[PDB]
Amino acid sequence: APSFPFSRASGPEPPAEFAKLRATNPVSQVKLFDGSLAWLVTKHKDVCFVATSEKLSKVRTRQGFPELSASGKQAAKAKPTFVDMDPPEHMHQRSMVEPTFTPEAVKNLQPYIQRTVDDLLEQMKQKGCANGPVDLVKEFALPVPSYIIYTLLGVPFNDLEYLTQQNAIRTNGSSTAREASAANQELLDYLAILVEQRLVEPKDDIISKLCTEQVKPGNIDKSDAVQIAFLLLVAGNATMVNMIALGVATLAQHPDQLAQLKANPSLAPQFVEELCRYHTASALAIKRTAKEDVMIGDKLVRANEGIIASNQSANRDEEVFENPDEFNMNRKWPPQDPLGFGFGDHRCIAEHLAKAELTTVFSTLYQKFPDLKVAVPLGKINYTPLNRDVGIVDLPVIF
Ligand code: HEM
Repeated sequence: APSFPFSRASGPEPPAEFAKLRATNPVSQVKLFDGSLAWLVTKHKDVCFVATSEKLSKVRTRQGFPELSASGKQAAKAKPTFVDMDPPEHMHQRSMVEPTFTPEAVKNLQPYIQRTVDDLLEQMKQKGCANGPVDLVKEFALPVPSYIIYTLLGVPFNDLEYLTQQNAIRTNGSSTAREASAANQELLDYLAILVEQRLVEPKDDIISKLCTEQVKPGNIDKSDAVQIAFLLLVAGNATMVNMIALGVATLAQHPDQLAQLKANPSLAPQFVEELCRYHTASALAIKRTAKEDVMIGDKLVRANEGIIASNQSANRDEEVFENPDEFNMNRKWPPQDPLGFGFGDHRCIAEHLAKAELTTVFSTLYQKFPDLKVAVPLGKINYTPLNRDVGIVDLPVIF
């Protein structure tokens, strides 16, 4: 069995292994860092099955759970939040924070999302690029999602820049382990103060709702409120940053589609749909252990065996998505959902928010900056390391 995770074939490409597995070995065993095994599931139909089967568990205290790194094994010791829960605990906790993220809530947030994007673009414009390129990541792709989720959580405006920087340190490839861990605990300590404050004087934010609706009645404790808030911050932010950067790069890669998007910003939703399929920037989250034997395709997954269901591979499944390796914002979509946000009850809580952020970016960026260009050759883009999820570290631009 080959070692997993696999490395991407090149900066912007999926691992090469998946297409071969879909063709000849769609349910197969891989070897994890600890020498254990796990079943890797590569076809769309089977990924959806894994994501929804009640015979499979997300609880990380089950032997067989496919931890992919030493750090993941460590992390599984803590008290879980809803990301790692099964029913009925899962929705009991997730429903505490769902309201902000519903389709209707996100539609009503659109003016705020637009204003946030607009303001960050105007700052660019004012900073300019007269002395040479600026980094679209630092100036734009990072602060857009960060400012939004911090604001929704309850962070006041004057603390956004510093906290945006500190959360980036958690995941920056250049951070040492000490720097990343110190930033993690710094953010937790910060959120703990905000919970104390909002318990005394609630405001218009997610932490206040946790405090009033869950902490005060005794349904959760203050520490639980901190960890739920922290999950909402860290689960998606680095993925959002990467998706923005990858979208800009992809448009540059495919000039005629950029021309189409400038000419018609109403194409932004379908651009974003294609982006979230083609660049599956969170590919390692659909993991389970079997609670009892389960058949998947021509394989038997025995009780206490682990499963990794690749939504990245599902999103390139030729049986579902015709010409899957073509980026086509005018794609004729099938009935089956793309899986950029997962599937089933655990499907990304923030899918509607994330798509609204991305649609706002891609309907606005090239109206603001019709001459935006990546300022290095596309083949020189600095992608995330190939043994990680797809992403872009920095992206020099002019405009
Ligand atoms: C384009 C950006 C994003 C992508 C592609 C993405 C993708 C995903 C994926 C693949 C999962 C796993 C779902 C499953 O288990 O089937 C997930 C879960 C989750 N995401 Fe996102 N995410 C994004 C942005 C966000 C944002 C902005 C937030 C928070 C504000 C967020 C919060 C979460 C949470 C809390 C979960 C766990 C849900 C659960 O297990 O019940 N995500 N996301």
